[PDB]
Amino acid sequence: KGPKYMAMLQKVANRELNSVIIDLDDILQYQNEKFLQGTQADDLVSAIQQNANHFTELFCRAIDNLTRRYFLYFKPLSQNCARRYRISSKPLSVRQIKGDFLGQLITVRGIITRVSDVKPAVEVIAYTCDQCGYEVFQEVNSRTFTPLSECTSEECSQNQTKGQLFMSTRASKFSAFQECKIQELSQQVPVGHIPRSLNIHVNGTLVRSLSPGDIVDVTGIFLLEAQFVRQHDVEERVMELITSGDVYNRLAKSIAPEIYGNLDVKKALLLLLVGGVDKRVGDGMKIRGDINVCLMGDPGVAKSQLLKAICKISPRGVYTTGKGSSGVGLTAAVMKDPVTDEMILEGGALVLADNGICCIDEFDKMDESDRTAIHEVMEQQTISISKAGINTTLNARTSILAAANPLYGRYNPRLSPLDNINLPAALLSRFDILFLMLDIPSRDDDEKLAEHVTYVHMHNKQPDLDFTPVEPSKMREYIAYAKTKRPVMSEAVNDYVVQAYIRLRQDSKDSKFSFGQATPRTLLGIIRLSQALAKLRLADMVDIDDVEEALRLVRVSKESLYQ
Amino acid sequence: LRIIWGTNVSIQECTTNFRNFLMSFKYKFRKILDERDEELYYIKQLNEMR
Repeated sequence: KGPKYMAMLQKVANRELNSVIIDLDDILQYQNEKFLQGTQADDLVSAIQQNANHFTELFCRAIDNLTRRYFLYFKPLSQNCARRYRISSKPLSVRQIKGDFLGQLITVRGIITRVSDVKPAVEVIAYTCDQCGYEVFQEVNSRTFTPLSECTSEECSQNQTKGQLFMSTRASKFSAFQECKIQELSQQVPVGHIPRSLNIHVNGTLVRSLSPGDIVDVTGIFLLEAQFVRQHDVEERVMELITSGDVYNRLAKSIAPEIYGNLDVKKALLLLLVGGVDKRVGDGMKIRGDINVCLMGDPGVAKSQLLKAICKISPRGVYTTGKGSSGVGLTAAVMKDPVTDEMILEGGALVLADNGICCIDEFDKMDESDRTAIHEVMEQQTISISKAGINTTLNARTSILAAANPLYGRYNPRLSPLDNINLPAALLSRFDILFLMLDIPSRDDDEKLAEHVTYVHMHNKQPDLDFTPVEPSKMREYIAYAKTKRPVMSEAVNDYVVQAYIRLRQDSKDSKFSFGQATPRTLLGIIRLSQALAKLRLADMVDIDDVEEALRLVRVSKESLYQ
Repeated sequence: LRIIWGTNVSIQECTTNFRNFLMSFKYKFRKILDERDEELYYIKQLNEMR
């Protein structure tokens, strides 16, 4: 060992590796060592950052001091090495490109929706002759080229004969080329704008470091020729939200205050966007640690506003629809690329929203093709396809929010709920929480809804209650801080859980107002909601107070039918 | 010494060693490839197939 770059050259001379990684931290330390000894620095870090395509062909010959056994790549310095000794590597958006950054090394952050297959692209074309023996090599740079049928050797110039040349697919140097489409991040896009894409052209050993359905930080030159990829004041803001008292009810009534009441439905929406605990048995079996909430209701009460507020507060929230391009908007279809002669896959709405809230407006207006793909990600976490062109398994961990209406628009008290709801038993049997948001006309309670809508239409401010509505950043930080908690259930809550489950199963196992039966998935959802309630209290254990709240929640979710 | 461009294969030397292996080979892989009667293993097959 010792001089690590010479040891890496010994390792490439031992023929064990083919990738060369150069960091700017060693450059900064060598610059510090040269500057502290009174020698001239002659800065490299301000010269590597501009025109790296000339530097990757110029420093390669200095390492060398057609026969390239290795592949040269770069990586930038972090912010920790940027604050030390007092930029070049900032997280850039695709809206923050400005046009004039064509040729700077940039680190872009974003999701990846479109990827292509690995294909061999030639760099130099080798031609062989039988008349002279001097094999020639031409260099291509563009997407296309022309065959050099005329001989340009050093022996055919001084000759009458100009004999035929042939090509060699073995002596020609190829490269594992792959194109990818990076997309703009959801909370980094401005107000009203859409997340536009950008193209990244990778080559060599980085060709298998990009699997779709993830967030990546790509560092490369901008012609995008990637060089290195990677993947994934605040305490005062969380402690002042905690210290006010009644954290759960304050965080419940803080989100979406432009509507009237319904603290229970939106309280379960709070437990829905906090997610829960993903459980792994470590023996090849993974169960869901997610909730899926149905909102079945009659028109008159607002439904798109709660859905829009949940997608606006939570990150990566994607608004969907029932009809239109939904059939291709829920699965990966195929299309012809307008920049090259290849077929690519277009991703649906379940692939750009990987870890988050996936919402469906007008659930009964869809078809069987949408339902068969929604039920598959509702049960487990992977998308399976069997059509011609792609046969992969796509990872997806999404929380399904659904908004639906009955068969005749509103409800019917003379009809059973199994006949009022057109969805089959396997769909709502998987649904742990279904909210029958039914409107009933009254004399006293309707005046408060009328007073609230006239107060929010008079001015943008909320009613004068002794509570202030919390901004999106603070509870977004609270949800991100509560998500790392892993609560463990006790034995005293275990004996209450099994007795309530036995009594609920016996009570469930067949009349006019009945609907469904008790399933073990509902017991698992009750366990997940208790874990979410313990995660919202930031506790390491699950107490008796969460199960009695969750059972009250799931029973009052269906108790509105008697009104 | 004839050398093809980009190839480390000489014609006459490989021709002579291929002929030397073909005129003389009697189950040497049974003796030195592992720790696990006949004569002229390649002459009999080539004289049979013609």
